[PDB]
Amino acid sequence: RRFLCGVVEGFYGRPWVMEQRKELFRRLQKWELNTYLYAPKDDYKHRMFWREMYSVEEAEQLMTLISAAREYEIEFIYAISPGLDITFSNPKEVSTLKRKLDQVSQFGCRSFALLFDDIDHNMCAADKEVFSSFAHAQVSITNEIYQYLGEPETFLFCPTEYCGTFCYPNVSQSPYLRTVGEKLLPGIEVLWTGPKVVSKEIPVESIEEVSKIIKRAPVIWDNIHANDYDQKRLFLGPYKGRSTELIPRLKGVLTNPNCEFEANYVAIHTLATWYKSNMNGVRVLYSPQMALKLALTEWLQEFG
Amino acid sequence: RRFLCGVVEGFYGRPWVMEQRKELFRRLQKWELNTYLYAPKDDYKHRMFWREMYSVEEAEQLMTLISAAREYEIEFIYAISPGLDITFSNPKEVSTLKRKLDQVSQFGCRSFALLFDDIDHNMCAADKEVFSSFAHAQVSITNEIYQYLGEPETFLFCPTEYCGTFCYPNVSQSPYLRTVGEKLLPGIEVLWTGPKVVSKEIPVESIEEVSKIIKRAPVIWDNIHANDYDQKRLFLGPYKGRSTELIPRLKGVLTNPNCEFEANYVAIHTLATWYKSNMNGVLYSPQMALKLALTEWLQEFG
Amino acid sequence: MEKPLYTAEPVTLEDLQLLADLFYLPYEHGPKGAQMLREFQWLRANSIEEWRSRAAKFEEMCGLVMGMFTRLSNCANRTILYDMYSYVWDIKSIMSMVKSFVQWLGCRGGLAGEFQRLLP
Amino acid sequence: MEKPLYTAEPVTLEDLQLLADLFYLPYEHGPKGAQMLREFQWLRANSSEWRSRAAKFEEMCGLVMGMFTRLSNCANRTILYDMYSYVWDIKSIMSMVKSFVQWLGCRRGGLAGEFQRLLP
Ligand SMILES: CC(=O)N[C@H]1/C(=N/OC(=O)Nc2ccccc2)O[C@H](CO)[C@@H](O)[C@@H]1O
Ligand SMILES: CC(=O)N[C@H]1/C(=N/OC(=O)Nc2ccccc2)O[C@H](CO)[C@@H](O)[C@@H]1O
Repeated sequence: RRFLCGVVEGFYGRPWVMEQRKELFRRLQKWELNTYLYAPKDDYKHRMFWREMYSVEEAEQLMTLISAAREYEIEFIYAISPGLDITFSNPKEVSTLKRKLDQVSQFGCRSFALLFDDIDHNMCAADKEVFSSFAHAQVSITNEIYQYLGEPETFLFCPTEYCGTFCYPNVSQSPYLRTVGEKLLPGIEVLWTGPKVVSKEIPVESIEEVSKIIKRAPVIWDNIHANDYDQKRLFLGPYKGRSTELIPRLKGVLTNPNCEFEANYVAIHTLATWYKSNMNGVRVLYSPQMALKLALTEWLQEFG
Repeated sequence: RRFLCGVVEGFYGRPWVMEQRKELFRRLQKWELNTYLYAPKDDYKHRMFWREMYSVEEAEQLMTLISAAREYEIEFIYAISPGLDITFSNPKEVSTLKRKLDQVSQFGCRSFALLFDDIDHNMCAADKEVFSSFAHAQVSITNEIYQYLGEPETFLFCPTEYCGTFCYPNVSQSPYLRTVGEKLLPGIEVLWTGPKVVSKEIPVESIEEVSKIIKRAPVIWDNIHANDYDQKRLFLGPYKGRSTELIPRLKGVLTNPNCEFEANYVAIHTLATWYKSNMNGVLYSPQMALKLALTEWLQEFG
Repeated sequence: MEKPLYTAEPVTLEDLQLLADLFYLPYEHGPKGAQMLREFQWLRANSIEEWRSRAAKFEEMCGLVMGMFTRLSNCANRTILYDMYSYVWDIKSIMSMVKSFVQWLGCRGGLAGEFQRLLP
Repeated sequence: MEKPLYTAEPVTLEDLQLLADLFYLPYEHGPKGAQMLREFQWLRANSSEWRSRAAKFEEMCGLVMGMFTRLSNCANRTILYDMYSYVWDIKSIMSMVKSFVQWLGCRRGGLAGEFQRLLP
C-alpha cells in the first residue's frame, strides 16, 4: 500500500539550507524513507507573506531541491500556510494561492499541502457571512485548491485542532473535525500531531478515536524530536511512545525534528528502524534501546 | 602617534566567514577604527595543525580577504599560536614556523603576531636543556621570527601570563614577565587582557604595574564582550570598565567579541565612541555611547 | 468586512534598547532588565491597590519583551535575528511565563538547566 | 625527549551513548543522565562511604568533559558546530558541579535563567 514516511521541516527558527536539504534526502533514501514535507514556519513566502511569489534564485534553488528529491527518490511535498491573513470569501485571494502553487508546480512539484495550525478559530465578517463555520471555510478552499491542482496523489491538510489537547470541546464531539471528516474530499490526507502537540505516546486507542471523527486514517506530524519551544534543549533519544501497531492504522509519520540539523541522525535513523520493523503488517517488533545502539553506531562513522 | 584600535577575532568556536569579515572591515572603516587581528582558535592552520600550509583555494580566499582589508583601510594582522606541540630548540620546527609565515607574506600580509596564550607552562626535555626558563624559549623564537620577517612595523606577542591573575608571585614580581620585558625586542608589542581574563575593570594603575615590568605600553586584548565560555550568554551592552585615561598609556585596544558575529555591532561601535572621545593624549559615558550604537544599528534591520 | 492583511511593524529604537538591557554585560544587567527583576521579586513578595497597578505595568513590560521578538522576527533582514534567535527566543518564553504567573498571582532548560537549579 | 606532537583521541561509541543520554527525549532523561542528577541531589543533603560515591561522581563528571574534548578535536567540525551550544553548556555545567562536590568533602546562565529560577 501507500505510506508516507519521512521528515517534515516544519519548525520555527533558522530554516535548513537547500545544501543540508539535499543531504537529508540521501540520508532518508539510505534508510528506505520516502517523504519530505516543505513547511519551515519562517521562509516569508511559506507562511507570513504567503501570497508573494519566489524570485529568480529562489525559483532556481527550489527546482534544484525538487530535482534532488526525484534523484534520491524521496517524495517532495510543498506546504502552504495562508491562514493568518487569507480572506476565504474573496476569490481574488483563492486565485493568488492558485498562482502561488502553480509556480511551485512549475519547479516540478506534484505533491502539495495546506496547513491551518497556529492560527485563531475566528473568521472576518465577509467569511462569517459566506461560510457557516471556520471548518466550512478551510474545507472550501482546500477542496477548491485540490480540484484546481487536478486531484493530486499527495495532498495534505493540517487542521487548527491538530492534536487531542486542541479540539473544542473534545476529539469525538468537535464540530470542526466533524465538518472536515464529512465535507473534506477523500483524497486529501489529514495531519495529526497525536494526543498533545508534543505527544509522550500516540496510543492506538486515541488514533481510532480521531480516525473515526475525521473519517480517515491520519498522517502523523510527530513533534517528539522537535526542539524549537526550548532552544536550550536537544533530543538525541530514540523514537519512543508510538506502537508499531499504529503503522497499519495510519497513512504516514513525518517527523518534525531538532532545529539543529546534524542532531537529527538518531531521530531519523530510529524512525526508519521503527517503520521498516512493522512495514507490511496489517490489522515486540521494535525496541528503542536497541534502535538507539544501532543509530549511535551508524552515527559514529560521520565523526573521523 | 600610532594606536592599534579594532577587533580581535580570537574566540573558541565556529569562526567567521569571508563575507562577515569583509563587512567587519566596512564597519571598522566607517567607525574610524584601524586594526584587525586574525586569531580564530578553531582554524586548524593557526593553533593545533599550525605547521600545515594553506590549500590552493584557502590561499586565494585569504588573499582576497587581505586585499579587502587594504581596500577598507584596515591593518591586517596574522596570528599563529604554536605553543601546544612546538619544540622551541629543534631548528626544523623554527624553520617550519618561518616557512608558514612566508606563505602568509605571499598573500599580501605585512603585520604578524606570535600567540602563546592557553598553553602548558612546561618546556619538553629538549627545550629544558637548551633554554633557561619558559619565557626564554618563547622570547628566543619570537625575536628570531621578528628578525627573520625583517622586523615588521606591527609585530604582536601574547604571553602565557596575559592577565593579572595568571601571574605568580604577581605582575610586579613575576620572573616570566621580567624575562619578557627584558629580553623581548622593544619593536615587538605585548598583548594584555587586564587584571583578569574577562576584566571587569582595567584600572590605570593596573596598566602602570604591567607597563613597568613588560617595560612598554601594552596592546589590550579585550574579553569584555567575549562570549565563547557560555553559548547561553549574549553581550549587547556598552564598552564599560575602561577609562579614557588608559588611551595615552596603551599602544592599542583589540576587542575579542561575541562568537555570534551580527551581535557585535554595539560592542564595536561603542569601542570606537570610547577611543575617538580621547585619542589625543567624563568624555565617555557607556550608557550614552549605547544609545548612539543602538540608533545606528536600528537602520540595518529594515 | 474582509480579514486584515498581516503587517509587519518595524523594530523600534525602544525594542533595541530593551534587547540591550536584556543581554547586557558579563558583570552587569541592563537597567531595564535589572528593574524588571526587582519588580518581579517584589510582586512575588505580596498578597494595597498599588500591587494591582504595578503588576499591570509589569505585564505591559513583559508584552514589550514579547513584542520586541515579534518585530525582530518580522523584519526583512533575517541574518541579524537568526544570529541571536537562541538567546532572544528564550528570554521571550520565560518572560511569557513570568507575565502569566503574575496574572494568576492576582487570583526546562535541559539537564544543564536542572543542575544549575541545585547550586546556590 | 622533544615536545610530543599534537594528537586527537577519536570519538568513541561510549561517548555518543553518554551524549544521547544527556540530551535524551522531551519527557525522559537518559539512564546515565538521571543517575548523575540523583547523586548530586543526595551529596547536597549530607555534609560531614559518602566520599567514595563523590569520587565516582567526579569520575562521571570528567567523562562528560572528556566527551566534549574528543567531540571538538574530531575531523567533522560540521556535526560539532550544530550542537556546540549544548555540548559546551553541558561540559561547563559539569565543571562547576564537580568543583562543588570537591569543596563539600574538603573541610552564569544569563537573565532569562535568573527569571526561570524564581518560579516553582
Ligand atoms: C502541526 C504543528 O505541530 N505545528 C507547529 C506547532 N504548533 O503548536 C505549538 O506551537 N504548540 C506547542 C509548542 C510547544 C509545546 C507545546 C505546544 O508545534 C510545533 C512546536 O514545536 C511546531 O514546530 C510546529 O510548527
Ligand atoms: C589572550 C586571551 O584572552 N586568550 C583566550 C582566553 N583564554 O583563557 C580562557 O579560555 N579563559 C576564561 C574563560 C572564561 C572566563 C574566564 C577565563 O580568553 C578568551 C576566553 O573567552 C578566549 O577566547 C581567548 O582565546
